[PDB]
Amino acid sequence: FACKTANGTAIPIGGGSANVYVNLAPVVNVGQNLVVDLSTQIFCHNDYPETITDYVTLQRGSAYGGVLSNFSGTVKYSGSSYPFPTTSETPRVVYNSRTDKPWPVALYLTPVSSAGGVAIKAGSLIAVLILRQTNNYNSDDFQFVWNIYANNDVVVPT
Ligand SMILES: CCCCCCCO[C@H]1CO[C@H](CO)[C@@H](O)[C@H](O)[C@@H]1O
Repeated sequence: FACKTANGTAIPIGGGSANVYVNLAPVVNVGQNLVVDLSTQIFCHNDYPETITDYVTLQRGSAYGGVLSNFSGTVKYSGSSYPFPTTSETPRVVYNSRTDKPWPVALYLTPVSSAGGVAIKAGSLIAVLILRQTNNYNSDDFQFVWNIYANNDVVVPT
């Protein structure tokens, strides 16, 4: 089991960490969602589906910088929604193919009422997402850590 990003940055068998740079809607009004769809940027696969089934959770998701201070968050994992920053490990998604499958994570971030002006700074860390991989074969329990950075400023109109 291993993962890679849309630009080819990979985390190999056994886990590790990688940076993911995301383009963000540049203007987001109070009452609207900023959507960060990581399923278009993080992809994973099973290296031995003949014999092994892999299990993958979002173990936790943390918010940083402007996202922590200026937004109210929800994470959708494989079709179900949870608080973000997270309060529990998600259900498992099965990975059972050698063909890449997106990691089905999307953040929905809506401005808090105090938000205004440059709410996320270009280049800043906005989230850390921990993908936890186990299987039905051995005792493997690996973390794939995704550090999410903003490619651009996000302005909340005042
Ligand atoms: C012939 C026996 C092979 C032994 C395979 C033991 C280690 O397996 C690697 C290869 O990927 C499998 C399937 O994706 C993962 O479940 C593991 O966590 C780990 O990434």
